[PDB]
Amino acid sequence: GDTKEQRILRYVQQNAKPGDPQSVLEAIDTYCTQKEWAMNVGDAKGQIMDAVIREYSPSLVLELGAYCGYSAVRMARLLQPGARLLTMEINPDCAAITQQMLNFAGLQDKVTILNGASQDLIPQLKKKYDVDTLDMVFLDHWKDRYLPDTLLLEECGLLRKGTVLLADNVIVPGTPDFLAYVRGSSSFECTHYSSYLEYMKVVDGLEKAIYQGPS
Ligand SMILES: Cc1nc(C)c(-c2cc(C(C)(C)c3ccccc3)n[nH]2)s1
Ligand SMILES: [Cl-]
Ligand code: NA
Repeated sequence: GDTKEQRILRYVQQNAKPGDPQSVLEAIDTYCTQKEWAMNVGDAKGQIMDAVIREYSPSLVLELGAYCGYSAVRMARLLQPGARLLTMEINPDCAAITQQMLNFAGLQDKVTILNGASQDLIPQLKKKYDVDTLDMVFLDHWKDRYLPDTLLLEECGLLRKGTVLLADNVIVPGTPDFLAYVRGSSSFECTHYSSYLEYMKVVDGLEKAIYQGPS
């Protein structure tokens, strides 16, 4: 049958313009509002994501949790030429949706999709994907994995001083221990950004944590 994710791709291909990442974002935002999917990203968190990318102008971005490719499109559209986005997706069929989504948008070149679990792929980045350090990390995958994958990104030495970690949904459904760690650690300087979830009528937020070097 035709899945929820395929319906989303299908709508984009009908109503967006190929090679125009912004129209892809509008179309997705428009569909999610029409079908009322509680998809965490909208213009609220989108503006903050855009701002974060603009301020720090990352050469290399790691995303955890590609899903349909909304976040990847939004971020990659602001990347400089020669900059890269690496997005990790554990679900093969989502990975394929994301691919097609990035390809429609004309961003297939900037973005590399890796299928597998974060804790398996992260330790391969330096050797297999010629990564030195990362400039930015967007966490949007399984919430119980935020804290262990942050610690794994430290252990592996993928963070340098000034590397930005940006984590969505830290309040809803919540990543309480992840927060406590980065806010408590001197290795991270932290800022909280608020986003009201108007479908659920409750406050959520993003956490931005800038790695300071090791303790
Ligand atoms: C240990 C993990 N590594 C990665 C890269 C993970 C991941 C999570 C996700 C979403 C789409 C959010 C997901 C996937 C399946 C069920 C629910 C939600 N995609 N990728 S989980
Ligand atoms: Cl998505
Ligand atoms: Na801190």
